Amino acid sequence: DVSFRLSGADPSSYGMFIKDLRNALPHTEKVYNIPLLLPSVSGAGRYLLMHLFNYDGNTITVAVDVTNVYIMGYLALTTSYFFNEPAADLASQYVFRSARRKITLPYSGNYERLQIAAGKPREKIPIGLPALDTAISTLLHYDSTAAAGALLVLIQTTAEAARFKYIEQQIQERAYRDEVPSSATISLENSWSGLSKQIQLAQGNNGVFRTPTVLVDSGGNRVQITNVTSNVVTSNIQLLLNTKNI
Ligand SMILES: *[C@@H]1O[C@H](CO)[C@@H](O[C@@H]2O[C@H](CO)[C@@H](O)[C@H](O)[C@H]2NC(C)=O)[C@H](O)[C@H]1NC(C)=O
Ligand SMILES: O[C@@H]1[C@H](O)[C@H](O)CO[C@H]1O
Repeated sequence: DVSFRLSGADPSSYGMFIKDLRNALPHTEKVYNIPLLLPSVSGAGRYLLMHLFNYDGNTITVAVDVTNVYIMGYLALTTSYFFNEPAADLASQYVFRSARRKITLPYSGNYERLQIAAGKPREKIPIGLPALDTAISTLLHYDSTAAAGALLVLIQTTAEAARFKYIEQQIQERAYRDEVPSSATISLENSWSGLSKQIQLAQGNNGVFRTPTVLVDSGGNRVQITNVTSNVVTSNIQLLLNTKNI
């Protein structure tokens, strides 16, 4: 399992958490020195448990599928909650089975359905360590509309930061003051599967993407990533989605 406490959190302890989260994900190979997540894991071992504690010390446990870093559901006190999607229903066969009751959220876990549920795109929802403390708190008691925005904060501040060093840094910059994600952050999130695929296709193709990936950079400008020598590949991405899952 991995854990993160908001009480006394700072950029250093958040970075220790994101490092523990990356290191908990199994891999057998690296591709261009980036860990390649597994095609598949059977049974309970598919799910990592992330114990998150709000500033008051209240806790939820979040289940994350280790092949794709997708959050499947969470336990808060004696109730489990899962997204309304078959991968999550599958996860509910393995994790939090000792919950006294199980609620299926009224949406799946993808960004488009979550933003519809929340009533706002994630361009407009501040993220940071304080937003994550709020998100944990929100999830402690069921409210499906509030939970969709809490989950948009939770996914970005845990999974997306694990995938991209730039997003980990953005959150560290927001340790004591939330701010909406930069356009670059949103771009990276939206590009993780595409980048993961092109980095794998570049093995076999002399380091060159079969298809260029368009990203927004730190200055707000749209740029084309065409091969492994790009800073996004050498310095930023930390985990690749296996092409078997794309
Ligand atoms: C591989 O990617 C690099 C970019 O990371 C390409 O070089 C850049 O692209 C043009 C010049 O052709 C300029 O806009 C950039 O400033 C270049 N940057 C650097 C650091 O060289 C390069 O052309 C690509 N190579 C292949 C074979 O696609
Ligand atoms: O399917 C994707 C994954 O859950 C991502 O990590 C967050 O949002 C969804 O669109």
